Amino acid sequence: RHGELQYLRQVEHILRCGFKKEDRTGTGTLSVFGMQARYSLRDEFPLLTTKRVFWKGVLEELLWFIKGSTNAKELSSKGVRIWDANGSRDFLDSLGFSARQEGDLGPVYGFQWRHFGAEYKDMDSDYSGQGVDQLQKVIDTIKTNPDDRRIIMCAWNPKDLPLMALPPCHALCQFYVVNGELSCQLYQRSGDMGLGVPFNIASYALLTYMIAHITGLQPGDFVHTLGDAHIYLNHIEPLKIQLQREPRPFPKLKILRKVETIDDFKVEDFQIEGYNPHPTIKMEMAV
Amino acid sequence: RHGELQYLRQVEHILRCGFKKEDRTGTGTLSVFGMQARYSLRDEFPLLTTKRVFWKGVLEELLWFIKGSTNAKELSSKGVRIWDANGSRDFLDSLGFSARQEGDLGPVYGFQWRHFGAEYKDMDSDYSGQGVDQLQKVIDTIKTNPDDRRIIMCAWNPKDLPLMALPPCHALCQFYVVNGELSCQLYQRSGDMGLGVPFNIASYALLTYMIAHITGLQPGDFVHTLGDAHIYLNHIEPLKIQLQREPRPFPKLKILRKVETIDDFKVEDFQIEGYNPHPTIKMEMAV
Ligand SMILES: CN(C[C@H]1CNc2[nH]c(N)nc(=O)c2N1)c1ccc(C(=O)N[C@@H](CCC(=O)O)C(=O)O)cc1
Ligand SMILES: CN(C[C@H]1CNc2[nH]c(N)nc(=O)c2N1)c1ccc(C(=O)N[C@@H](CCC(=O)O)C(=O)O)cc1
Ligand SMILES: O=c1nc(NO)ccn1[C@H]1C[C@H](O)[C@@H](COP(=O)(O)O)O1
Ligand SMILES: O=c1nc(NO)ccn1[C@H]1C[C@H](O)[C@@H](COP(=O)(O)O)O1
Repeated sequence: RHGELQYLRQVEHILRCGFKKEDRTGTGTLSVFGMQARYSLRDEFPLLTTKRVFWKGVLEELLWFIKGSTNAKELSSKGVRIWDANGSRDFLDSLGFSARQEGDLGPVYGFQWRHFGAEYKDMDSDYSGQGVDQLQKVIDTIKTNPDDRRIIMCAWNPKDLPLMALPPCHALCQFYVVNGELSCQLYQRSGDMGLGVPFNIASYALLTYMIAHITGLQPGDFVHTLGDAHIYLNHIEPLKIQLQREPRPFPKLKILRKVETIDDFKVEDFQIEGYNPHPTIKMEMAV
Repeated sequence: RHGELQYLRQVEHILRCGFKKEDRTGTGTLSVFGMQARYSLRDEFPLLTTKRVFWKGVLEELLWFIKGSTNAKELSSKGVRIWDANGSRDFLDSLGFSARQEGDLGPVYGFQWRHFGAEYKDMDSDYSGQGVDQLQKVIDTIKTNPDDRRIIMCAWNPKDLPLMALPPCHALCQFYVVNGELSCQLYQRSGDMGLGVPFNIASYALLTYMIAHITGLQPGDFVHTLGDAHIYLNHIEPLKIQLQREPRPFPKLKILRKVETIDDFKVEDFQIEGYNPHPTIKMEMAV
């Protein structure tokens, strides 16, 4: 069965059985608490086909995470503005971060992934050798003890939450190895089904491909687990259109060079093959 | 429609479709990565009936968590020995904790729930006002902003892992409110289907009941999410006996007085009603 039907059944389930629920943005949602889907990574890549996904944004964002950046400007210069609103002067001031330079998202993914527990100052501070490099520790463990049931990268950092422009939606992920296959499970505390979720699925599918390549393993499964899975009210019509389209076979992901360390990946090393999505569907971002 | 069928279906799924997988204890397992079940908390309590669950241990352990204890002795004195091995002189030394008193589990659940980010010294240290009191913060947010999609309690603390006798199996949990009902999702990175999982299900169902009480809400769902869900090889025959038993209706949990703060709950304030499970099934703990 086509993996994308799981995403579609979830959207359908929220539309039929979800409850109306207010939210921080004042937009309102239809919401379900607790969902799980499994996307095979074996000779296919779960880039959704019922709408075109901004794949370039996914790849640049992840490389930006990996090099430890929490500066939206360093991502916007690549032509990816998905974090620009959250780092804007007006939104930062909206949370009391008046002394903060524009673009500074606070101690979010890049900082927690490479520097968990270090003392956060500025997005451009030097943090070399500070905190826990969870990304490299996950990589080292997969190589030396693939049976380990503790292979976790955690972005949720209660001590640092008050400094984040947006507390991470992807609280943590866990990796798992059996039969030479590398699987990943993401715990997403909050999922915008129309905008973020398709993006996030591709993001962690890519991360698994990158780490599988670095560790000499094959991609297995990506398990997507949701807390508050919601459809914003102004996404109902677009998503009702999207459910009527039929999915096309998932594209493939090719890695064009042999890479030795996670840090050496560059955009040019990746190529999506056979991606024939339905047209884009515009959906406004609740801020 | 009996909630326990979900647990029995998962055990069956691992027995049928799980993979052989080596593990830290050297026992070996049949393993599946990524599972989810939903246990209703509405006028029933998911204490499994196809074998007797050690309800006293569930209750004492949670009260021991809530008051912030990391002292296995303080639990063993109540006649609950589930953590004694992990605090034993020999197991501590097996991890290099030669200077530590017996019973000192390190910065595990109780400390992370009440003092996340504090500098751990010994089990007996005074930590009042140090670190983030995630437990009380969860309660405060549920009362003042029940729509919040960030109601999380996280025990996974990458900076403290090297000090823990056992890194937590319950990495984090999230709370959710809709329609006057309080729900909880547990992310459990590793699940011993035979021993811990039935216990753990009761534990977070109980935690949800306690918080629903102090927040003036009704219990909703407990969503149980597993990473490495496994059956130890020496639990297969015991579990195959359990799978042939048919569930009895779940008991009820009563809270016998109005309690105002999570810290004021006491063992005597709880009563399990109508619990007549099938006989106990002996299953050795892989250590
Ligand atoms: C992960 N992420 C970061 C967070 C930031 N805030 C936010 N707020 C809300 N309420 N829902 C969300 O999910 C997100 N996502 C994304 C943000 C925006 C997009 C996005 O804007 N996608 C467009 C394309 C944009 C473009 O092409 O430049 C689309 O596919 O329709 C994608 C991810
Ligand atoms: C959550 N938990 C803590 C962890 C500790 N280590 C561990 N190791 C393994 N490999 N599987 C597990 O799951 C657990 N569980 C429990 C630990 C032990 C038990 C237990 O076995 N108690 C006995 C004594 C009680 C009595 O006799 O009445 C019993 O249930 O019969 C139950 C939960
Ligand atoms: O779905 C999302 N994926 C993200 N990846 O980085 C980031 C955000 N979101 C969604 C989740 C919420 O709809 C919203 C975050 O708001 P919050 O749950 O109140 O924190 O954006
Ligand atoms: O299922 C469990 N529930 C627990 N609650 O506190 C604690 C432990 N376990 C199980 C999971 C593993 O079989 C084992 C822990 O070993 P580890 O996953 O290698 O850390 O005990």
